[PDB]
Amino acid sequence: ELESIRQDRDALHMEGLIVRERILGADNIDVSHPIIYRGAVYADNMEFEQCIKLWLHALHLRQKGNRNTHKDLLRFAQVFSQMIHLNETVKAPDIECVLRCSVLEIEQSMNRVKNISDADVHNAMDNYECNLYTFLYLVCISTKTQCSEEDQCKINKQ
Amino acid sequence: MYVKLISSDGHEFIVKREHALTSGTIKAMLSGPGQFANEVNFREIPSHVLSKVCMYFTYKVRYTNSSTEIPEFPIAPEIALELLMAANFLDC
Amino acid sequence: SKGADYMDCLYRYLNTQFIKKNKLTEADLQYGYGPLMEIGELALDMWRKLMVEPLQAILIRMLLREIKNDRGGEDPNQKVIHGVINSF
Repeated sequence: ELESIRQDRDALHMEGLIVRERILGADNIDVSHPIIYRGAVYADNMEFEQCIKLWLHALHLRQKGNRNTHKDLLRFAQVFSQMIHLNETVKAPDIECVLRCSVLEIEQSMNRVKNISDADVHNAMDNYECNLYTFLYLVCISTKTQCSEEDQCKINKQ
Repeated sequence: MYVKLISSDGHEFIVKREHALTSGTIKAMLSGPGQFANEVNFREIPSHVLSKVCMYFTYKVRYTNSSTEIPEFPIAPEIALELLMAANFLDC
Repeated sequence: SKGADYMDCLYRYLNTQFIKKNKLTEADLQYGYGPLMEIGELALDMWRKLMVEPLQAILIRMLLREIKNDRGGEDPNQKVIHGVINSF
């Protein structure tokens, strides 16, 4: 099989991740560097066809162990701004539902963290401030795009 | 097209029908088995308050949707509370 | 029917101030998430549950044959039938 495409560049590239997932395990560093980096160099000229497809799968199971997804949300907004700037509506009407479920599922955390932390530092407050700022831009993106009314029902329920 | 208004003290007042429909309660008292076929009897309102309550209607109806700058209603400090607890009842 | 709206006026204060202040919003009604109810519209939800639902066999059956008889030739009183259908 590999002899068939030893001269091809794409089959090795998207096969490496599948090979490494088998032995890496469920809970380890698997999507941190490679999944994001492969998606970035894809999307720089891809016209954003499957950059969301590649990026979303990481965050689907990233939530098992929860770290600071602060920066993990600042770059899902600029790209969405950029297709709409390039008059590209690749975003499927159900795409933003996942990222809006994620922001709500993280927002409640910093409240409890602040309650637990007697004094902490200013940055703990800053995370709480900035996450709402990031949510507002996503909301504006939702308003500008036109989608189905059932999608609006999902968005309003969220 | 004229409606009477009797106060608890006794003094009776009379004003136009259309000038006395700005309050929902006075409209409710005239709709039902109370078609009065009109004289509405208030059991807990003095006379001095009811005077200014009647005066307010003309002020409201006349200077509405008018470019001319509107003046100010003069209200004496002594009685100010009673107009409040009466406008609560009348919903004006 | 005329009983309810002649009583709704007598309870205007309750509807304005006490009720409608602790009830559910229209937004709460829609999209799920989120019962105190206004007098005069509460007397119309005790006519559905205890007068027509326990009786929605004979009312339908006597109608669906009177209409057939009218089709076959019959003079039923229009007002009586029309009121009953307009009730629903």
